[PDB]
Amino acid sequence: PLPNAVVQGYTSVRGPKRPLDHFYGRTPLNIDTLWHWVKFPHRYDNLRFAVCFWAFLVSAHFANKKQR
Amino acid sequence: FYNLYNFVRIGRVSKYVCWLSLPLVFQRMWMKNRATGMEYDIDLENYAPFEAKKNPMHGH
Amino acid sequence: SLAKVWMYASWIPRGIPKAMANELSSAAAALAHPEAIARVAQLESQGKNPYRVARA
Amino acid sequence: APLYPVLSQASLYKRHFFKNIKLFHVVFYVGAPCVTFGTAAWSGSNRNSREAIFMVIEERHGWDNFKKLSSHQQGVIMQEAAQESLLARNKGELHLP
Amino acid sequence: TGCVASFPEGDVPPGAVECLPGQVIRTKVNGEDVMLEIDEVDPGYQVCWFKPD
Ligand SMILES: CCCCCCCCCCCCO[C@@H]1O[C@H](CO)[C@@H](O[C@H]2O[C@H](CO)[C@@H](O)[C@H](O)[C@H]2O)[C@H](O)[C@H]1O
Ligand SMILES: COCCOCCOCCOc1ccc(C(C)(C)CC(C)(C)C)cc1
Ligand SMILES: COCCOCCOCCOc1ccc(C(C)(C)CC(C)(C)C)cc1
Ligand SMILES: COCCOCCOCCOc1ccc(C(C)(C)CC(C)(C)C)cc1
Repeated sequence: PLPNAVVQGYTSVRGPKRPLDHFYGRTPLNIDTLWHWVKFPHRYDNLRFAVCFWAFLVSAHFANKKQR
Repeated sequence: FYNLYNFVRIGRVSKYVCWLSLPLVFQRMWMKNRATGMEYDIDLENYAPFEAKKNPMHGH
Repeated sequence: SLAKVWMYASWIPRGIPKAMANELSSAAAALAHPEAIARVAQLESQGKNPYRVARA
Repeated sequence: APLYPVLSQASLYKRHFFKNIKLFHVVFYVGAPCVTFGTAAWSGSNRNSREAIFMVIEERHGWDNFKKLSSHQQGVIMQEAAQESLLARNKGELHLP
Repeated sequence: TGCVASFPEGDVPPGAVECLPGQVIRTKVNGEDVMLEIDEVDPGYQVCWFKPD
């Protein structure tokens, strides 16, 4: 279906690929290495519960007053 | 509250039944807000007002 | 002082859920198995959120 | 004694984040929000149900009168129109030409 | 499992299950299934069940 050149990636000679840099002494920085810096929110979860309650309540209050 | 709920812990039937009347509270909470702004026909409200005074069809 | 003014102004807002909050806390202390409460205290001593742990 | 503007280690560390992308890292990561919130699933469904809704409204009630009504009754009539169109009682319940 | 220990009053170690007066404990003592009811823990002291963890 396809010639061997397309599969192996070269017609005659296999060219050397420059390897990937590492940046010794620190973590890799890639699109997939970002969870090292940004975990899921874990610090303000209970504050999230409180603020969700208060937001619901205040919205309901002002909406009911407006409607009435 | 800890005393009351420590006694609720010791019950057998009420601790699994007396809560089933509580959804009804939220039913009222929701229906009241539905009714606070419900749009209605002026003609039916003027012809058939609910529990309005001086309606001769009621008697007074 | 201004702190007293803020206290007397936020008293009525702050206290609307305190009843239900204390009710839930006390009902948890009463109805929940004490081993679960001890595990919660342990996990909070370990810096973890035991609610997220339980959900997971 | 380099005569060129030598680039710091941290600047290269940051540029590597941008140039070390692979094809799949773009394709799938951008296709998931795209396929979900695109002309297929969400944006398409919304924006194509709106057309039928307002066709039904302007045929049955009128756009000006609809504008005069409340947001609640607006939504009620919009939902009725969406149901009328999804049903497609005249097309034999078939969304084809 | 674990152990029951007496230690001075104050802060409870996190993970220990307090065993206050009135606490009932189903255990096995010398092959005998028993209930232990705590009564009159001494002052300046408290008792807790410490699992191995
Ligand atoms: C089967 C019925 C008849 C139809 C036959 C033809 C079908 C063609 C469709 C399949 C195409 C697959 O296409 C595939 O693309 C990749 C790109 O990642 C090529 O990949 C090639 O190039 C890359 C770089 O670009 C090289 O590093 C790699 O070594 C080499 O394999 C494959 O050689 C080719 O096979
Ligand atoms: C809208 O999205 C914003 C995109 O921009 C992201 C901004 O990123 C800058 C982050 O800045 C730093 C720099 C260093 C760090 C350190 C190295 C201190 C984090 C560490 C110690 C956890 C590794 C954290 C954040
Ligand atoms: C989903 O992710 C969205 C937000 O992600 C932000 C990621 O930010 C990470 C930034 O990476 C760094 C970290 C540290 C650094 C410094 C310069 C602080 C490192 C140093 C001091 C070792 C050179 C630079 C870039
Ligand atoms: C029958 O085949 C079905 C599979 O087809 C899936 C289509 O995927 C779309 C593109 O997917 C990719 C993604 C990355 C790549 C590689 C990893 C080869 C990219 C490269 C060359 C940058 C490393 C190849 C194809």
